[PDB]
Amino acid sequence: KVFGRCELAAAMKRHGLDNYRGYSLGNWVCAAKFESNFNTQATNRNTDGSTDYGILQINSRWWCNDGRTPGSRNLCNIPCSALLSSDITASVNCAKKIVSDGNGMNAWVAWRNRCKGTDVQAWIRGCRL
Ligand SMILES: [Cl-]
Ligand SMILES: [Cl-]
Ligand SMILES: [Cl-]
Ligand SMILES: [Cl-]
Ligand code: NA
Ligand SMILES: [Rh+3]
Ligand SMILES: [Rh+3]
Ligand SMILES: [Rh+3]
Ligand SMILES: [Rh+3]
Repeated sequence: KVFGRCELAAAMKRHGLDNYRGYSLGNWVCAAKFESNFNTQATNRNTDGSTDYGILQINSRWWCNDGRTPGSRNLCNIPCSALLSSDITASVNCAKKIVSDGNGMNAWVAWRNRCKGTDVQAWIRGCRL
């Protein structure tokens, strides 16, 4: 499913991400835009053979099982395919664990390079929230 910007903002809010670990909703929306362009089916292979899945590009090296990432963990206790669903529950719940890891949203390199320090509130401008 490809979300609209305000649709995703709404879904993220409903699932408790607005100011989760201190990150305002616009941070999460900005991260989603640059990680997946709001496409739940997004996948990208990493150089090390791990794969990133879903709206927030969660990595199989630590967070989900895809059966093809040697030596990896599955810390969200889910198949990586769960991260591709039109229902963002699995992605959000896993994101909450990631962001709680110690390094906040720096875990998402595109967040650090493209969202961090910017006017992230623009990402939720005009949404009925
Ligand atoms: Cl957009
Ligand atoms: Cl914001
Ligand atoms: Cl594996
Ligand atoms: Cl933080
Ligand atoms: Na894994
Ligand atoms: Rh929904
Ligand atoms: Rh808010
Ligand atoms: Rh890499
Ligand atoms: Rh399995």
